[PDB]
Amino acid sequence: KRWIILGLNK
Amino acid sequence: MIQRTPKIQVYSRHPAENGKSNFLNCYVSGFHPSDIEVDLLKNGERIEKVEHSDLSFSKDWSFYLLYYTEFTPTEKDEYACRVNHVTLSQPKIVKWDRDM
Amino acid sequence: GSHSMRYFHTSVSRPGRGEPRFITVGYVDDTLFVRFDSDAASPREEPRAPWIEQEGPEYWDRETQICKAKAQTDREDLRTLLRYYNQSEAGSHTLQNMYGCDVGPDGRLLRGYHQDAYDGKDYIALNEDLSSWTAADTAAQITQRKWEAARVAEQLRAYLEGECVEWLRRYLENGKETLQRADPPKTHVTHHPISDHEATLRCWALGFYPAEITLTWQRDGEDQTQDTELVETRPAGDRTFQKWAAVVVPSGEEQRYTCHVQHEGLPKPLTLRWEP
Amino acid sequence: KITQTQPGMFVQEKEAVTLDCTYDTSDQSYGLFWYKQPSSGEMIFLIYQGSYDEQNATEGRYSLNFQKARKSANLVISASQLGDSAMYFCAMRDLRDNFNKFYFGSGTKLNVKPNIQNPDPAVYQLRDSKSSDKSVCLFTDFDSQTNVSQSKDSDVYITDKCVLDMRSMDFKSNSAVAWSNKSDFACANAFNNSIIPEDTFFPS
Amino acid sequence: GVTQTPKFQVLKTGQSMTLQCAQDMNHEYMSWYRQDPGMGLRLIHYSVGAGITDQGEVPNGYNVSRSTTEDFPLRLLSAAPSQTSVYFCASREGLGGTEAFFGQGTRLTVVEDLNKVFPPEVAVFEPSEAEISHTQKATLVCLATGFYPDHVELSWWVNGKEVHSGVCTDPQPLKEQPALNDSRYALSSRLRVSATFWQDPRNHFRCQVQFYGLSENDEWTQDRAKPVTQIVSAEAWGRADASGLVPR
Repeated sequence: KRWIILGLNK
Repeated sequence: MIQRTPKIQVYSRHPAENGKSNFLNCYVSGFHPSDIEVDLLKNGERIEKVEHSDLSFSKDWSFYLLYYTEFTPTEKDEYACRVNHVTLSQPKIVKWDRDM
Repeated sequence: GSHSMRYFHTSVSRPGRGEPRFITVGYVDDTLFVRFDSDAASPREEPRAPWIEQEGPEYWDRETQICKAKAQTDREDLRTLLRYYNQSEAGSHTLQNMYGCDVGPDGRLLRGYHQDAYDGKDYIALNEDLSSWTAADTAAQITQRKWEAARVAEQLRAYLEGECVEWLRRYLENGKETLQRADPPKTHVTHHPISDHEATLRCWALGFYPAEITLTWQRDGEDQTQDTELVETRPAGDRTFQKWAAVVVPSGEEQRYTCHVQHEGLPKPLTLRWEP
Repeated sequence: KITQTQPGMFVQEKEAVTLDCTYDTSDQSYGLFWYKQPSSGEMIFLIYQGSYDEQNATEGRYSLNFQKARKSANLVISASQLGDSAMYFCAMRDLRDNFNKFYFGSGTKLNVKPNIQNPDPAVYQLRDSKSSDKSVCLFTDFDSQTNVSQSKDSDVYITDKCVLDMRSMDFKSNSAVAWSNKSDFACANAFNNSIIPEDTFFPS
Repeated sequence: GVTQTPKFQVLKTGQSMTLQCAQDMNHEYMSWYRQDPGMGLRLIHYSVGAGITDQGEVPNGYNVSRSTTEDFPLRLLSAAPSQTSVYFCASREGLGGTEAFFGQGTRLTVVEDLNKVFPPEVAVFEPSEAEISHTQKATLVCLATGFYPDHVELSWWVNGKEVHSGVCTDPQPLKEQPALNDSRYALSSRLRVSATFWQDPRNHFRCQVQFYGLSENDEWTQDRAKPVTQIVSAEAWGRADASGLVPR
């Protein structure tokens, strides 16, 4: 089960 | 740019038995960057139907791939793995040796 | 015992040859179970181990979306990182990310991970804290500020502590018969004469799972470590692994050397000798 | 899908106001956004909430009462100011399209009413400063609970009530302006359409 | 952050135009929306990076380009009445970004015939003596009338400085003939000062209406002055007393 959120840009 | 030259091992899935269908593997690891050229050779000729695993990597970020293809080994037939990489001047050939 | 879930991500830019190749894979322990390749004809997150196949279409659609999203995040990040490092759009570069969790036999979080690398080098890493960042350089420090501001660690920490653990548990349960079955190595010793003076003793371990294993040579039952050649554990291609360990010993002294094999799948450690 | 049920909300200045929003998403990952659009038409980002953020977002006087279970994402504006009168958009992006599109709600017009300390309803006539015989009617100083209806007669123009704020004195007052090309048009009838205070001052 | 231009635009049917949008935020993602009543915000085109553009929900009639990450110009090759709308350029760090900053907006009006374009006439109406006497306050009213399209910015200037305190301007202009989308508009504004500030002939009150109309290049086929973007003002000076004599 993968993780994800908005706004993770480097 | 970090560069790490690939380690190479060539071996069969199962203990090699002449006349017995098996799988010839070429494990390339510890390399960087990821772009790499890997062929399995039968008697120095490129084996057409070779599959490889999905690019993955180890804790030190270095990459590994398993190349493999169905094969029936014989006393006479020689198999090898030819690997080219940016860290390599010349494509590197590792001969399959049943004892390693 | 202890178990792990890991997601690995690699984006490789290929300027003048299209857009970045993105490849991600999911492991439980040493078992590949999901994959996504931006180069696949019609890219989906695909199962790669049977027990994951029960998951419903909502699961596969979502995992596919997240991978696609990661792919895109990566494309943007490669662009950004060119600016951070003042590099040319002409060079090919690698973004790598790994994350996941370790659970103890109790099934509670032992350790969580989230780490990025740029061009084979540490870039930014979630600390063991699961609460703070370690930036490898000045560029990554910029990323750190962005991520501190967004309170990313907080949410990542909740993921590592919740879903990661919980889904790992559920995978472990669904894949009980395989993920939780340790397959012992078939072992044997080969003898390879170098010359009249010396021989190689090679202790083999085959068809084992998980990959973790200890192979050691002893001489008269005493440590033979810095004298042992260990090849990297290698995949057989059927989810089990192989390794060998080797000593060069004086011809006629082979019988002083014992190979020792420890592995989850062995009730008790093995002692092997060459059959002289 | 974003539902703002309130086409308009009113609030007494200094009071707090909650602007309702509900969103429809199947995805577990999304972001809720509020934007403010003042009269001049710009889109001012106010606040963002991630579906996985356990804290409720806060940005100055804006707070987002994010109820994942109720599927609501109400904007709360503390200590309403006259400058808050504007359109408020609830918006969302979700995983289904990789967070591509903003989905905006219909929006809610926030009307911040001034606290009128001393109403002094009156309709004044103003004259053009130029050598013209053109004139204007100014209904001013009424409380926030009287309303200006536009004319039902097409040749008389009447603006909606407007609040001005003389800041140095912290003084606020409502006005509405009315003018006509017509000739029978006197200020004494200008706002007949509106129900105006009985004591509304009509100077001589 | 996002500099979108122009803020206002009237276009003759069939004319081209490029809405401009630049961001100084090193944003990878840029997009164009149009805002239309009942239609919410519709995506037109977007660009996830330099050299990449894709079609939104309503790409037709528009083309975009992404030569650099900084700019995302929106192009209307052939203006149509349907394309009358309010356009927003939006940018953000990435596809999955949360820093979603919209531009000031471009309010676009597509007209069949430019002969409908009229600049405002501006008048200032002096404070009633009755108000001055009754409230010790003085309300000036500015009236901008006869204009089309809705593209005005109204400002008060007191002694040469833009003023905001005491100013109230109608939120939206009011149509002189509301049922016709071709009708001209009127706008009012009030500026309230103290009577005693008004009773000073030295105090200068100017109402200024910046109107956005035709450009230099637009064809103009009428005898009346070409209604180009221009400022139109009306002013008034304080009324000193009978009587002297600026009050202390």
